[PDB]
This record gives sequence, structure tokens and C-alpha cells, in this order.
Amino acid sequence: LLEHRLECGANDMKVSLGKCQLKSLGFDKVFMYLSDSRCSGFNDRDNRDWVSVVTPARDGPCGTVLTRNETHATYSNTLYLADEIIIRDLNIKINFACSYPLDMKVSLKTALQPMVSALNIRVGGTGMFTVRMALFQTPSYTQPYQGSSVTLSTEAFLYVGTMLDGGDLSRFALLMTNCYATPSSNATDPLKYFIIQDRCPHTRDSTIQVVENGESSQGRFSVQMFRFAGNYDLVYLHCEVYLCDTMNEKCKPTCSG
Amino acid sequence: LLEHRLECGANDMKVSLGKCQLKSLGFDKVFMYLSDSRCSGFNDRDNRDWVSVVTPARDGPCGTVLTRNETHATYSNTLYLADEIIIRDLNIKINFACSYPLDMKVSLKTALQPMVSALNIRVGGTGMFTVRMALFQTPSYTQPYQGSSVTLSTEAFLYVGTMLDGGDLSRFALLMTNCYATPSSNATDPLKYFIIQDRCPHTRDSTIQVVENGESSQGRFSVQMFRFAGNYDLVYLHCEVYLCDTMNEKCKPTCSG
Amino acid sequence: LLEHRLECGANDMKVSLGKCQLKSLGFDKVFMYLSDSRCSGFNDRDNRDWVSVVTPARDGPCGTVLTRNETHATYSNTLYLADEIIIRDLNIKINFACSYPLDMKVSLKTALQPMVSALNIRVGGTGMFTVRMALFQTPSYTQPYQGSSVTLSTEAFLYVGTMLDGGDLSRFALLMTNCYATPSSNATDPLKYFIIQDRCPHTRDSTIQVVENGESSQGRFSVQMFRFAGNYDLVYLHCEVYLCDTMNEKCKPTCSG
Amino acid sequence: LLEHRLECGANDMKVSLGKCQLKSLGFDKVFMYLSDSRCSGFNDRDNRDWVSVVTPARDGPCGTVLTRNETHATYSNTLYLADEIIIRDLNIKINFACSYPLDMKVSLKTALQPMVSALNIRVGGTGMFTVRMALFQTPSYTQPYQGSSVTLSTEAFLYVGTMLDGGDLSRFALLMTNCYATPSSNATDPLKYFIIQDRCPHTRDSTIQVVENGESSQGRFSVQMFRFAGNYDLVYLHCEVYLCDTMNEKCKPTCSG
Ligand SMILES: *[C@@H]1O[C@H](CO)[C@@H](O[C@@H]2O[C@H](CO)[C@@H](O[C@@H]3O[C@H](CO[C@H]4O[C@H](CO[C@H]5O[C@H](CO)[C@@H](O)[C@H](O)[C@@H]5O)[C@@H](O)[C@H](O)[C@@H]4O)[C@@H](O)[C@H](O[C@H]4O[C@H](CO[C@H]5O[C@H](CO)[C@@H](O)[C@H](O)[C@@H]5O)[C@@H](O)[C@H](O)[C@@H]4O)[C@@H]3O)[C@H](O)[C@H]2NC(C)=O)[C@H](O)[C@H]1NC(C)=O
Ligand SMILES: *[C@@H]1O[C@H](CO)[C@@H](O[C@@H]2O[C@H](CO)[C@@H](O[C@@H]3O[C@H](CO[C@H]4O[C@H](CO[C@H]5O[C@H](CO)[C@@H](O)[C@H](O)[C@@H]5O)[C@@H](O)[C@H](O)[C@@H]4O)[C@@H](O)[C@H](O[C@H]4O[C@H](CO[C@H]5O[C@H](CO)[C@@H](O)[C@H](O)[C@@H]5O)[C@@H](O)[C@H](O)[C@@H]4O)[C@@H]3O)[C@H](O)[C@H]2NC(C)=O)[C@H](O)[C@H]1NC(C)=O
Ligand SMILES: *[C@@H]1O[C@H](CO)[C@@H](O[C@@H]2O[C@H](CO)[C@@H](O[C@@H]3O[C@H](CO[C@H]4O[C@H](CO[C@H]5O[C@H](CO)[C@@H](O)[C@H](O)[C@@H]5O)[C@@H](O)[C@H](O)[C@@H]4O)[C@@H](O)[C@H](O[C@H]4O[C@H](CO[C@H]5O[C@H](CO)[C@@H](O)[C@H](O)[C@@H]5O)[C@@H](O)[C@H](O)[C@@H]4O)[C@@H]3O)[C@H](O)[C@H]2NC(C)=O)[C@H](O)[C@H]1NC(C)=O
Ligand SMILES: *[C@@H]1O[C@H](CO)[C@@H](O[C@@H]2O[C@H](CO)[C@@H](O[C@@H]3O[C@H](CO[C@H]4O[C@H](CO[C@H]5O[C@H](CO)[C@@H](O)[C@H](O)[C@@H]5O)[C@@H](O)[C@H](O)[C@@H]4O)[C@@H](O)[C@H](O[C@H]4O[C@H](CO[C@H]5O[C@H](CO)[C@@H](O)[C@H](O)[C@@H]5O)[C@@H](O)[C@H](O)[C@@H]4O)[C@@H]3O)[C@H](O)[C@H]2NC(C)=O)[C@H](O)[C@H]1NC(C)=O
Ligand SMILES: *[C@@H]1O[C@H](CO)[C@@H](O[C@@H]2O[C@H](CO)[C@@H](O)[C@H](O)[C@H]2NC(C)=O)[C@H](O)[C@H]1NC(C)=O
Ligand SMILES: *[C@@H]1O[C@H](CO)[C@@H](O[C@@H]2O[C@H](CO)[C@@H](O)[C@H](O)[C@H]2NC(C)=O)[C@H](O)[C@H]1NC(C)=O
Ligand SMILES: *[C@@H]1O[C@H](CO)[C@@H](O[C@@H]2O[C@H](CO)[C@@H](O)[C@H](O)[C@H]2NC(C)=O)[C@H](O)[C@H]1NC(C)=O
Ligand SMILES: *[C@@H]1O[C@H](CO)[C@@H](O[C@@H]2O[C@H](CO)[C@@H](O)[C@H](O)[C@H]2NC(C)=O)[C@H](O)[C@H]1NC(C)=O
Repeated sequence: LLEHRLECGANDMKVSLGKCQLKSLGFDKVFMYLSDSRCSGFNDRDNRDWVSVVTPARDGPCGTVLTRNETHATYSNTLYLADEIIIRDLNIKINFACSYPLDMKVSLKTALQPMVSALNIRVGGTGMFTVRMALFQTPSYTQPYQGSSVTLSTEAFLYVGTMLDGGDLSRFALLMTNCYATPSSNATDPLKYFIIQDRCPHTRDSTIQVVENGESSQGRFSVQMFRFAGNYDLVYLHCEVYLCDTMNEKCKPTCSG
Repeated sequence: LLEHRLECGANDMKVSLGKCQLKSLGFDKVFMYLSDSRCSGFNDRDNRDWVSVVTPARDGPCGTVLTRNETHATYSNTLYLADEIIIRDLNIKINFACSYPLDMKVSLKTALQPMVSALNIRVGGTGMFTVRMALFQTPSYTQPYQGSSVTLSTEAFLYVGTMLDGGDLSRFALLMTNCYATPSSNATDPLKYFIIQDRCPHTRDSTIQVVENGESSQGRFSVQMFRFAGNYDLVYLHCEVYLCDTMNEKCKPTCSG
Repeated sequence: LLEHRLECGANDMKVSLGKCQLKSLGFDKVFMYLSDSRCSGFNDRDNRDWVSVVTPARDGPCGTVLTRNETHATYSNTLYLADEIIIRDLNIKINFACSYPLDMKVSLKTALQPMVSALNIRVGGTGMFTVRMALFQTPSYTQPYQGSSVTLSTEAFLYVGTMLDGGDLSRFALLMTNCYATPSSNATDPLKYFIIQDRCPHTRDSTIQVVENGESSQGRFSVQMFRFAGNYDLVYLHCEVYLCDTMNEKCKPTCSG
Repeated sequence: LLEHRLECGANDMKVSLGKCQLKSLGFDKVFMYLSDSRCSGFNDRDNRDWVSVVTPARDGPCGTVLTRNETHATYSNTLYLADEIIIRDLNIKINFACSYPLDMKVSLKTALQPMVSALNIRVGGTGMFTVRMALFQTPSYTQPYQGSSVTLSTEAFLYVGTMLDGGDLSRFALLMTNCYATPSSNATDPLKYFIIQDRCPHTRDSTIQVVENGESSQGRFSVQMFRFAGNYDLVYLHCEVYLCDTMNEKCKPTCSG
């Protein structure tokens, strides 16, 4: 028939009923007692007109009894409800209880910042990233060629490329900047024929075609095979590469005039 | 206080300290952390007992930072050194870094051998090497005589020689094999008096003496002058020479009996 | 397809091709190498625009090889022909060689003129040329008569002549200048009858006729026989002759008035 | 130093030296040349071992030169003397020449004997030789007596003789054979007194004496004068004479008993 506002703070229990009792149960005048009848109710106004009692959550200050469990401390008492000093039709009692946990967690809000003497040691060094080169037997760059020598007719079409195996593959593209054939295993020699001379292919010779350079970890290009004029019989391939920053630079070169 | 083993490969950085920390710093138990504290150290055994961490040379996989220059990519992180979960006397930190060049050079190891159609043209011919002869005015073979005729008494002593001027002087010695006087400018005539007849001088006549033949580019010999008996008045000198292989033959002849 | 100019001197070999290669083989630009590729060609102009190389005829200065025979020293090398640093359709090579004889003949050009003391001996003497005379039995002067005496009637016709047997027959004609009969074997005697008196016959007597005198080696004439008047019985014939220069004189006399 | 044998025939000149050159000039071996050096010497043996050359007496067959004069044809050449093919101490030359006359005399040796018709005329006659007689006035027969008559006393002594004047005085002596006195001029008369009767005087008469008869051209005798007895007065003398062959006869008579 009635609403029930129960609040429990750390120090005291409060219990109240509203102005619903102005009509409900016919309570023209309202009495409210706890088990110690010296503790009577009053009329609060902070939120609404409320009829209420207040009892400390202690053993016995208004007769309240404390039940003790492993998980909680429980306090209990009873409101007695009446419209008169004496009653004759219905003994109305509101039995109420509330509990508190005994297990809780806490923390300091101040952060502590320590300071300490310190020793600073430095060391340092260097290393390199593996790059390799390969010649292919097949159009689609697919197939390995291991042999320490390959013989070809001059009508044959080499396919070739370079690969970045080492690491940091998202940051560095493999960019060829210079690539050339020599008649010697020493890569420094006075006679060079150029396929890629300055970040661009030597497209003046129509038999050179480039597939991919600077966009990935594996560069690809192709050219018809040839023989050095003069008293020569072997062809060696040498090139120069550069690890190109994929974040702070355009790595794909423009080859034009 | 401590040694430092730093290795950098193409994929990962490794950093280690040895069992020197078994006594040094009192590290009964050893902790080792990088800037991402989820990456902790371990105990390696491939060479010695080493305490070490391993981090890929990438952006951030254990908090490692990459600094970028024009000449190098540099990676850096820090070891934290401790004997306990918590510390109180010295914050020990090892700051380390290593770098990699961005400019590198590469090569193919396979040699390429081309084949090609060929055209073969031959030509050929012949030539000769200049040899000359001279008469001298003086003992030491020194002096020229240009004149188109020389008059001498019969008490006079001619000095004469031949010279190889043409070329290939290290391979061919000038060897006289035959030399004779005629009463005529035609060198073929029926009357001959011999100075050198068959690779040797006609030493039967005591007035002939040879200096050098077959050892050099200039041969030398001498003989008292004479007149052809009969109705004759002029003397002409003619000889035959041979270019002698200094490598595959003894060129100095032996004149004996 | 091409001409070939090969010259070999005593010191160096020269080899060249002309401007035929301006169109031939499409050689827009011309490369020319020997087996040592450091020796390259050049553009000569002394006769025409020629493309050429020059190599000393030695062992190895541009890789040239020397083959040695008994008769010759032979040098050989190869031109490599190309229109580009590198080639792809035809390896064009010109193989060339030239040789030199090892056996040669030489001479001094100065003539030598000796002088010598001399001894001069003279001797000298004299001699004579045989001439003979004959009487003939027959008209055509043909027949010999040996007999130490011949008897004739006075109606008989002697035929007579003289002959030059001795020598120098082209230079000397036999010329009779005087001829006469005596009554004695002494040829000097006071009585003479003349047939030929002074380079001419005594034609006043009609019985004398001359055939040939001064034109040949055998003179001929005839006269009817006769007897000396008086106490005489024998006839002897005597004559005088002269050897006439056939080169510096007319030998045929003119007999007239 | 050397002898020189020079002979010249009608056809050829010969010139030689002997074995004196075996020691002289040291000519161990002997060379001998003329001006045409193709004509060399040889070793003759017909008389001795001689070294010699032979050249026809013509223009140029071994280079010999002919000089022509009015009196002679002269030929000249030179020997060259040597002990070797070539010489050095003395050029030895023998200059020689010989000549032939151009004027010569010749004869036929056959004698010619003519025969001829002949005419024979004879004539003939006779003559006489003058003899005379004389009377003398004086003892020595000396004096003439011309007178046509002489008177004498009878004591007188006539002297008388005869003379042969005519001729042939060497062949004929005048021989008186008969002589007598007559008393008459007719010499035939019957009375004769004889002085010489028969080749002898009538010496019985002591007054007759004969001087010379038959030995010469003049006979002589004498007798005392006398007169014929009887009638007579004149005395005449007559005699008979005979021409006596002085070659085939004794002409002096012997008068005896
Ligand atoms: C130690 O001691 C402590 C302190 O006593 C014990 O902790 C307490 O345990 C109690 C028992 O579980 C909790 O009580 C409540 O029990 C109700 C069940 O019984 C009542 O309801 C039945 C109705 O359900 C029945 O339906 C039919 C019949 O109708 C049956 O056939 C059927 O079988 C059902 O049982 C009645 O029949 C019965 O007679 C009882 O009257 C639960 O319903 C109740 O659940 C409530 O949970 C919360 C409580 O409010 C809090 O949360 C809300 C969240 O929105 C918040 O708004 C509030 O302000 C509160 O903070 C609400 O959702 C409802 O009110 C539910 O009804 C309870 O379970 C005590 O709550 C509990 N005390 C606590 C936790 O502080 C502890 O168990 C002991 N330890 C031991 C024994 O080891
Ligand atoms: C782009 O970015 C790249 C990457 O960072 C740059 O390349 C780096 O340049 C750095 C600067 O030159 C190099 O660092 C090292 O610098 C040292 C100098 O400073 C330190 O040392 C001083 C001591 O010397 C001083 O003495 C007194 C005081 O004591 C002073 O008064 C005096 O003036 C001196 O300065 C300290 O004072 C100072 O505070 C610093 O601590 C150099 O000594 C050092 O040289 C070392 O060189 C090699 C390195 O090891 C390699 O080679 C050996 C060969 O045997 C091999 O064994 C190893 O394994 C390595 O391969 C060793 O011989 C010694 O360790 C030397 O000490 C350096 O020069 C970086 O090394 C360099 N990084 C490279 C090259 O990868 C680049 O310059 C930038 N590009 C620009 C700016 O254009
Ligand atoms: C020691 O070593 C010396 C140096 O090598 C030797 O001397 C050399 O001997 C060589 C061999 O004889 C000479 O070579 C030349 O050989 C040619 C023959 O073979 C080539 O030709 C054949 C064609 O003839 C064939 O026809 C058919 C097929 O087509 C066959 O069925 C047939 O049987 C024929 O063989 C090819 O088949 C063959 O494969 C070869 O290619 C000769 O023809 C050549 O003669 C040339 O002679 C002169 C050379 O030029 C000089 O003279 C001219 C004169 O006008 C002048 O103008 C030049 O400037 C030169 O001065 C030319 O008239 C032509 O060019 C001829 O073709 C040769 O005979 C070498 O020449 C020779 N080297 C000399 C001499 O310096 C020597 O023999 C060795 N001693 C030994 C072994 O004892
Ligand atoms: C036409 O051409 C013909 C042919 O040439 C001419 O005939 C020739 O004339 C020549 C000149 O007369 C004759 O030559 C001989 O000349 C000698 C003289 O000169 C040489 O001798 C001198 C020595 O005498 C000198 O002494 C001192 C110095 O020492 C002086 O001071 C002095 O004044 C003297 O000159 C040298 O000085 C001089 O340099 C010359 O060397 C004559 O001596 C020589 O007489 C020789 O006569 C005969 C020759 O031999 C023949 O006869 C002998 C008889 O027994 C016989 O045995 C031989 O077999 C020969 O048949 C010998 O008795 C001696 O040998 C004498 O020395 C000559 O007179 C040529 O003989 C002569 N040729 C003939 C004749 O065939 C002709 O004259 C021309 N017609 C003209 C010009 O009209
Ligand atoms: C590569 O080849 C060269 C010769 O072609 C070798 O020699 C070097 O050549 C360069 C110029 O081409 C010179 O600057 C050096 O001084 C030379 N070095 C020597 C040691 O001579 C060179 O050594 C070769 N490289 C190798 C074999 O790795
Ligand atoms: C050299 O002289 C000779 C004559 O002495 C010249 O004639 C040749 O002689 C040889 C034998 O000596 C013969 O086999 C040849 O047939 C001759 N040739 C002629 C053309 O007659 C020879 O010509 C001279 N050489 C020269 C002038 O160079
Ligand atoms: C030739 O006959 C004459 C006589 O008729 C010989 O005598 C010579 O005669 C010439 C004159 O006729 C004189 O000048 C000489 O003096 C004479 N010589 C002598 C020696 O008397 C002459 O000898 C005869 N010739 C001969 C025989 O050969
Ligand atoms: C000489 O005298 C006589 C006479 O005495 C002459 O007469 C001759 O005499 C001889 C005899 O005596 C006779 O035989 C002759 O016959 C006589 N001749 C004549 C002619 O009578 C004689 O004639 C006288 N002579 C003279 C004169 O001369």
C-alpha cells in the first residue's frame, strides 16, 4: 500500500514514509515509533514532506539488534504505524533491516614519485641487410637457376631481378639506381654497358624493359642477351641498390626526358 | 664494470651480458628488461652462458625507436639491470644503439656466356728487315765513311762491318755466313775471293781477323787490303746474312778444323 | 665485302680499312680492336681517310704472336670489327698475318780503289807473213802444178797468181805492185821484162790480162808465154807484193793513162 | 830478273817464261793473264817446262791492240804476273809487242821452159894473118931498114927475122920451116941456096946461126952475106912459115943428126 524509502549511511539509518499516508490508512495524524518508544518520528523537508526516524547503526541505541554473519553486519528494527495513541483495527508494523559488508578495498590517492641517482652507459654498432640477385629461366620470373654458369644463344631473352630479404619490409623499398654489364667479375672495370644508369633505364635500346622498381621488396626487369664486342666471351651483371624510405619519400622513379 | 656483446643481424638485434654479473653488482638473480617490460631476458648457451634479449629491428615491437639519417638507419633501446623486482641503491641502465647503411652494392654471381654467329676474313703479306754495311776510317770502328769511292794504299788496313737496323732486336742476331770480294759490282760473278766462306772466316790467310758475329746486331771483322791480280783495278764487297733466332738456336758459330 | 690494306715495314705492321664501312655493315661509328683491347684504331689521312691500327712487329706488344719457321718469321693478330660497344648479330673478325725472310743478301755501295807500286818490263820483236806464188795448168786457176820444171810451147797460155796464207786476212789485202820475168833465178838481174811495173799492168802488150789485185787474199793474172831473145832458154818469175790496209786505204789500184 | 822468250808466227803470238819463277819472285804457284782475263796461261813441254800464253795476231781476240805504221803492223798486249788470286806487294807487268813488215818480196819456184820453132841460116868464109920479114942494121935486131935496096960488102953480117903481127898471139907461135935465097924475085926458081931447109938450119955451113924459132911471135937468125956464083948480082930472101899450135903441139923443133 505504501512506498518505502530506506537509506543507510556509515553512521546512521534513516527510514521514511511520505504523504501517501495523508489519505492511506486514514492517518489524519501520524505516529511512528521504533522498538524503543522514546525514539519517535518527525517531519523532514529536504526533498519532500517525509515522516521519518533516525537511528545510529550501533547495538541498542533505539533497541536495534545487530546480526553478525561472515559476509555482513546486519541491523534490524521495526516501525510501528498508528493514527492514535491507542489502536483497535489493525496492528501495522514495518520490519526493516540493512547490511554492510565486512570485506572492502581501499587506496591512496596521492601518487608517489621517487628520484634516484643514475648511471648511463652507452654502446653502439653497425650491420647490413641482405639483398640478392637472380636470373630466371621462365617468363613469369618464376623459376630458379642455380648453375654456376648458363649458356645462352643470342636470340634468348634473359629475365632478371633483385630481392630484399633482410628485414624492415614495411619501411624500405628496394630501389635499383644503377645496373650494368661488364666483361669481368670485378665490378669496377673500365668497360661497362648500362641497363639502368641513373634511376632510370637506358630505354634508347629497345630491347630493355622494366617491370617494377622501388615499389616493393623485389625489383624486376628484362633485356635481350648480348655479347661484348672484341675479344670477349663472358658477361657478368652488377648493380647498385638503395633502401628507399616508404614513409618520407616517393620511391617510384620517373624515367623520362 | 661489464663487457658488452652487441650483435646486429638483418632481422634482429641481440644484446647480452655474461656471468660476470654472477659476482658483479651482487646480482644473485638477474633481471633484464627492455622499454617494453613484456620483453624480458633469457639464458643462452650456444657459446657460453649468456643473459640476453632479442628484439626485431622494426618500429616499436619492444618499444625500440628508429632514427633516420641520410647515411644510416639507427635503432635504439635500453636494458634495465636489476637483482630484484624492486630496487633501492642504483638505477642501472645500458643504453644501446646500432645502425645500418642505406647505400649498398650487389652483384650476380652467375656468369653469362653469349654465343654468336661469326664471319672470318683472312688477309696476308710479306716484308723485309733493313741491314746495312759499312767501311770504317778508324781502329775502333767508329767513324763513318760516306764517299762514293775511297782510295787506299795496299799497306792500309780496312775495317768493316754490318748492321741490323730494322727491328725485333731481341729475337734476331745478325749472323754473317758468307762474304767475299769481286772485281765487279754485280755480286754474282765468276771470280770471288772469300773472307768468310761457310759460317767461318778463311783464316788460312793470316791477314783476316773477326771480332764479332752472331752475338749482336752489329757484326765486325777486318782484313788487310789487296788488289785482284790481272787487269783489274776495283774492289767491291758483297756478303750474305741470316737473322738468327736468339731463343731457339746457338747463334755464335764455331770456326775450327 | 671489304678491301684490305696490309703494309709491313721493318719496325711495325699497319692494317686498315677505308670508308667502304661508311655504308658497309652499317657501321655509322667504327670500332676496331686488336687482341689487346688497349690498342684501338684511329683515322689516318695521308692518302685517304683510312681506319687503322699500328702494332710493332715484336713478341706481345699488342698481343701479337710470332711463329718461327726455317724460312720466315711470321707475325699474326686479329682485328675485331663493330659498330657499338656491344654486339648482337655477327661477330666480325679479320685474321691477318705477315712474314719476313730470314735469309738476305747485302752489299757495300762504296767502291774501293787500291794503289800499288809497279814494275814495268818491256820486250819486243819481229816476224813475217807467208805469201806464195803459183802457176796453173787450167783456165779456172784450179789446178796445182808441183813439178820442179814445166815445158811449154810458145802457143801456150800460162795462168798465174799469188796467195796470202799467213793471217790477219780481214785487215790486209794482197796487192801486187811489181812483177817481172828474168832470164835467171837471181831476182835482181839487169834484164827484166815487166808484166806489172808500177801498181798497174803493162797493158801495151795485148797478151797480158789481169783478173784481181788488191781486193782479196789471192791475186790473179795471165799472159801468153814467151822466150827471152838471145842465148837464153829459161824463164823465171819474180814479183813484189804489199799488204794493203783494208780499213785506211783503197787497195784496188787504177791502171790508166 | 827474268828471261823472256818471245816468238811471233804468221798466225799467232806466243810469250813465255821458264822455271826461273820457281824460285824467282817466290811464285810457288804461277798465274799469268793477258788484258782479257779469260785468256790464261798454261804449261808447255816441247822444249822445256815453259809457262806461256797464246794469242792470235788479230784485232782484239784477247784484247791485243794493233798499231799501224807505214813500215810495219805492230801488235801489243801485257802479261800480268802473280802468285795468288790477289796481290799486295808488287804489281808485276810485262809489256810486250812485236811487228811485221808490210813490204815483202816473193817468187815462183817452178822454172818455165819454153819451146819454139826455129830457123837456121848458115854462112861462112876465109881470111889470113899478117906476117912480115925484116933485115936489120944492128946486132941486137933493133933497127929498121926501110930502103928499097941495101948494098953490103961480103964481109958484112946480115941479121934477119920474121914477125907475126896478125892476132891470136897466145895460140900460135911463128915457126919457120923453110928459108932460102934465090937469084930472083920470083920465089919459085930453079936455083936456091938454103938457110933453113926442113924445120932445121943448114948448119953444115958454119956461118949460119939461129936465135929463136917457134917459141914466140918473132923468129930470129943470122948468116954472113954471100953472092951467087955465076953471072948474078942480086940476092933475094924468101921463106915459108907455119902457125904452130901452142896448146896441142911442141913448137920448138929439134935440129940434130
Ligand atoms: C550472511 O548473511 C547475509 C546477510 O543476511 C546474507 O546475504 C543475504 O542473503 C539473502 C538470501 O539470499 C538475500 O536476500 C534476498 O533473497 C530473496 C529470495 O527470498 C525472498 O524472496 C522470495 C521470492 O522469490 C521466490 O518466488 C517463489 C515464491 O514467490 C518461490 O517459489 C521461489 O523459490 C523464490 O524463492 C520469497 O518467496 C522468500 O520468502 C523471500 O521473501 C531474493 O529475491 C533477493 O534478491 C534480491 O536482490 C536484489 C537486492 O537489492 C540490491 O540490489 C538492487 C539491484 O538493482 C539494488 O537496487 C538494491 O538497492 C540493493 O542494492 C534486488 O535485485 C531484489 O530486491 C532481489 O529480490 C535476495 O537474494 C540478501 O539480499 C543478502 N544480503 C546482502 C547480499 O546484502 C548471506 O547470504 C549470508 N551468508 C551465507 C549464508 O553464507
Ligand atoms: C648520420 O647519422 C649517422 C648515424 O648516427 C652518423 O654516423 C655516426 O657518426 C657518429 C659521430 O661521428 C659516430 O660516433 C662516434 O663518435 C665518437 C666521438 O664522440 C664520442 O667520443 C668522445 C671521445 O673522444 C673525445 O675525447 C676528448 C674527451 O674524452 C675530447 O676532448 C675530444 O674532442 C674527442 O671528441 C666523447 O667525448 C664524446 O662525448 C662521444 O662519446 C668517435 O670516437 C667514434 O669513433 C669510433 O669509430 C669506430 C666505431 O666502431 C666501428 O669500427 C671498429 C673498427 O675496429 C669496429 O671494431 C666496430 O665493430 C665498428 O664497426 C671504433 O674504432 C671506435 O669505437 C671509435 O671510438 C665514432 O666516430 C658513429 O660511429 C657514426 N655511425 C656510423 C658510422 O655508423 C652520421 O655521421 C650522420 N651523418 C651526418 C651527420 O652527416
Ligand atoms: C715456313 O713457313 C712459311 C711461312 O708460313 C711458309 O711459306 C708460306 O707457305 C704457304 C703455303 O704454301 C703460302 O701460302 C699460300 O698458299 C695458298 C694455297 O692455300 C690457300 O689457297 C687455297 C686455294 O687454292 C686451292 O683451290 C682449290 C679449292 O679452292 C683446291 O682444290 C686446290 O687444291 C688449291 O689448294 C685454299 O683452298 C686453301 O685453303 C688456302 O686458303 C696459295 O694459293 C698461295 O699462293 C699465293 O702466292 C702469292 C702471295 O702473294 C705474294 O706475291 C704476290 C705476287 O703478285 C704479291 O702481289 C703479294 O704482295 C705477295 O708478295 C699471290 O700470287 C697469291 O696470293 C697466291 O694465292 C700461297 O702459296 C705462303 O704464301 C708462304 N709464305 C711466304 C712465301 O712468305 C713456308 O712454306 C714454310 N716452309 C716449309 C713448310 O718448309
Ligand atoms: C814505224 O813504226 C815502226 C814500228 O814501231 C818503227 O820501227 C821501230 O823503230 C824503233 C825506234 O827506232 C825501234 O826501236 C828500238 O829503239 C832503240 C832505241 O831506244 C830504246 O833504247 C834506248 C837505249 O839507247 C839509249 O842509250 C842512252 C840511255 O841509256 C841514251 O842517252 C841514248 O841516246 C840511246 O838512245 C833507251 O834509252 C830508250 O828509252 C829506248 O828504250 C834501239 O836501241 C833499238 O835497236 C835494237 O835493234 C835490234 C832489234 O832486234 C832485232 O835485231 C836483232 C839483231 O841481232 C835480232 O836478234 C832480234 O831478234 C830483232 O830481229 C837489236 O840489235 C837490239 O835490240 C837493239 O837494241 C831499236 O832501234 C824498233 O826496233 C823498230 N821496229 C822494227 C824495225 O821492227 C819505225 O821506225 C816507224 N817508222 C817511222 C817512224 O818512219
Ligand atoms: C679490380 O681490378 C683492378 C684493375 O682493373 C684492380 O686494381 C685496382 O685498379 C684501380 C683502378 O682500376 C686502382 O685505383 C687501384 O689502385 C688498383 N688496386 C691494386 C691493388 O692494384 C683491383 O684490385 C681489382 N679488385 C679486386 C681484385 O677486388
Ligand atoms: C750479272 O752478270 C751476268 C753476266 O756475268 C749477267 O748475265 C747473267 O749471267 C748468268 C750467269 O752468269 C746467266 O745465268 C744469266 O742468264 C745472265 N742473264 C742475262 C740477262 O744475260 C747478269 O744479268 C748480271 N746481273 C745484273 C746486271 O743485275
Ligand atoms: C845476184 O847476181 C849478182 C850478179 O849479177 C851477184 O853479185 C852482186 O851484184 C850486184 C850488182 O848486180 C853488186 O852490187 C854486188 O856487190 C854483187 N855481190 C857480190 C857478192 O858480188 C849477187 O851476189 C847475186 N845474188 C845472189 C847469188 O844471191
Ligand atoms: C916465076 O918464074 C917462072 C919461070 O921461071 C914463070 O913461069 C912458070 O914456070 C913454071 C916452072 O918454073 C911452069 O910450071 C909454069 O907453067 C910457068 N908459067 C907460065 C905462065 O909460063 C912464072 O910465071 C913466074 N911467076 C910469076 C911471074 O909470078
